[PDB]
Amino acid sequence: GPVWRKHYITYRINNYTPDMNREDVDYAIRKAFQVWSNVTPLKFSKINTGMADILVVFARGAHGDDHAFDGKGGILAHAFGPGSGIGGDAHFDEDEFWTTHSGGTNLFLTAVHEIGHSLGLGHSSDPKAVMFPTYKYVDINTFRLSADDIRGIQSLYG
Ligand SMILES: [Ca+2]
Ligand SMILES: [Ca+2]
Ligand SMILES: [Ca+2]
Ligand SMILES: [Zn+2]
Ligand SMILES: [Zn+2]
Repeated sequence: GPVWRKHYITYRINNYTPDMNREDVDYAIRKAFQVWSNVTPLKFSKINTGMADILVVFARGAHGDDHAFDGKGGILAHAFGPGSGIGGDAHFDEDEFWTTHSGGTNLFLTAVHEIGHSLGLGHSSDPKAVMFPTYKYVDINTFRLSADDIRGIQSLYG
């Protein structure tokens, strides 16, 4: 599968969910990128204008790709693997209620998973792994990447 062939990667937050404080969206997304830069040679920088590698979008229903959202529940988000244009982009379903905590759907935890896809990871069959296909809340303040996820990403980078 495709991988980024460079170490400096940019992201841009296209728009913000009204579910959360602006600064909390920024922080959740920043921390999610950090999870992966911790275990690879990758560096992530937020840009406010122009073409980023990874565009972060909040949208509902049909939103201009082959991955229409399905209302509250079900599919929470999706992302494209490394590549030009839409490649790398991560989309979050606005019909979910995004939060900083255990209520609603945790943005940070969801973003860690989707960014995994943005970097070229597939799914894991291990329920402990963040790349498990289905969402589950774990304490965000003590979150640690599982051994399986580390193995997965280190097969692609570093
Ligand atoms: Ca949904
Ligand atoms: Ca892109
Ligand atoms: Ca929402
Ligand atoms: Zn989409
Ligand atoms: Zn997934």
